[PDB]
Amino acid sequence: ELTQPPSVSVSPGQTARITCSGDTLPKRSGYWYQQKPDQAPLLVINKDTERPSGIPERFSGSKSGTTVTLTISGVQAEDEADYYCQSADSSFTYPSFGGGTKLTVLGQPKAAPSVTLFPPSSEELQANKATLVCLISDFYPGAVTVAWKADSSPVKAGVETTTPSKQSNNKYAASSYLSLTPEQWKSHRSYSCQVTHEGSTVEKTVAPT
Amino acid sequence: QVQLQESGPGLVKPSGTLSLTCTVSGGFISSRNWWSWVRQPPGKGLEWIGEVYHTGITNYNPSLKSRVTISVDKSKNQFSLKLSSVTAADTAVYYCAREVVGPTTGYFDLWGRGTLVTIVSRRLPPSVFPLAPSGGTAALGCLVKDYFPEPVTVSWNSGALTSGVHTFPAVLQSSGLYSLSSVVTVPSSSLGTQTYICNVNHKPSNTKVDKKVEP
Ligand SMILES: CCC(=O)N(c1ccccc1)C1CCN(CCc2ccccc2)CC1
Repeated sequence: ELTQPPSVSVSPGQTARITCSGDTLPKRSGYWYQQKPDQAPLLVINKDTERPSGIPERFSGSKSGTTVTLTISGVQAEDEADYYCQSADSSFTYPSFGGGTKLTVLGQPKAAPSVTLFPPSSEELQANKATLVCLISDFYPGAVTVAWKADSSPVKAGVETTTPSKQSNNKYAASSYLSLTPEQWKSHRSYSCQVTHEGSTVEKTVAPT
Repeated sequence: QVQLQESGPGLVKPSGTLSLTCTVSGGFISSRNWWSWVRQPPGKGLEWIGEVYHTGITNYNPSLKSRVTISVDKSKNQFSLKLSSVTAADTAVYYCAREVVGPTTGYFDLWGRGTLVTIVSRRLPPSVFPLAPSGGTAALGCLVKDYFPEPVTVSWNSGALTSGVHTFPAVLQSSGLYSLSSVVTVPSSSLGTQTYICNVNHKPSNTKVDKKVEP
């Protein structure tokens, strides 16, 4: 078994150290892979200390007996990824993998969310259902609160909100769904999605056609 | 350079058999390397399934060994995986990979792109609803409501529209069903004359819909 920490976080330009520990590393060596979302792993360090030719110079490896370490100097945003160490068992019958280390790169600039609010489609209403969809994008940090209002009274039931998730451009996205009956939808003058982020609020409103 | 590409069914019934093939191009199956399959359940770590040498010698993860078959076919320059008696724990992205194996050490030096295989037991087809869209820019979209299991794919205008497309992560509702939305931001000026169609495909329930989104 290989042991690596589940997470490491570093600020841009700093040095990241990811360790891997296991009794097989002296004889079977360690190999490091980087893996980004929707991609296969990529070997970044071969046989403890060798850097493959296409890998940037800021990646290096070290060995310390039953521990091996991947070091990334001058970390860049593009280095955020999962990192896996790999060895083999003591009988050299099968590979072993560590659990993976997510490297998070801190210090992105704050960014206020954009908000789009959609009313129920006519197709949905004909199915005797109603959903309002509040889409929240391009914010940082990755914490937001959503509040729904019927006219100006708070709505709590029927709300489903995702936990924010990182987009391709390293800002976060979230979505919130309000389920209503068509009778609720038509009865009120409007509905609103209020998105709060770091103490500032953005509100969108929709109304029956 | 050698390239690897997985192929095979992306959906398997419970207790059925997963079957995948890796086509090797650019090089021969016959070589000093070993050929292997590695899988990764969504959000989890890597798990090695097994390896095969071009002569046919095999060696499997002992936690799977009763259910795995790996074979090689030099006439087609391919190697294959069969995994029998599947359950939900077998849902994963499956990679084929090339191993460099020395007398005392081994590692992986080449990987396919990976293919998701889902073991589908219960399933529910989504409803797909248009999210209808002045000057400036305009948002329009598609709501893919109440499907199970993951995943759904969304494209727009058959893949021709890519810029300004944001397909949001799905929400897992208290109902135990998924919903997701895909939104594209377009010039308000293109609305009167550009047709926008969201292409939704939920393969577990064979829901394949191209939904026109109109003002
Ligand atoms: C004399 C037999 C022999 O040598 N083997 C063997 C054992 C049982 C059945 C068939 C063959 C080897 C076992 C180990 N694998 C490599 C494991 C690996 C892969 C990737 C990275 C790290 C380690 C190579 C073949």
